[PDB]
Amino acid sequence: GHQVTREIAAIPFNLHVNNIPFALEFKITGFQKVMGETQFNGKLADLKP
Amino acid sequence: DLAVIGFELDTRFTNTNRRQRGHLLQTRALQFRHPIPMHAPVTLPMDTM
Repeated sequence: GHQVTREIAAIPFNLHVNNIPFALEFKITGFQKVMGETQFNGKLADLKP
Repeated sequence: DLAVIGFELDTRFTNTNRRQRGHLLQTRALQFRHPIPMHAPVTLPMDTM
């Protein structure tokens, strides 16, 4: 009510629709713990009496 | 206690959005009426004969 501005506005008009009630969901974590560190000899080193 | 404590600026806006319109001008006109009165007469009498 007290200022004039030119407003150029873009109004989206679309819809996302799913068809197939099928999915498999995996939570994959820990890449660095396997490729960065030891897995085989590191474990054998723990067995020293 | 020698120190600068405060300041004032001459900052002003840029009314590109024309928020402030300042003073307003309008055209006006006045009317004065001067009616002319009648004034007392001057007469001279003379006889009719």
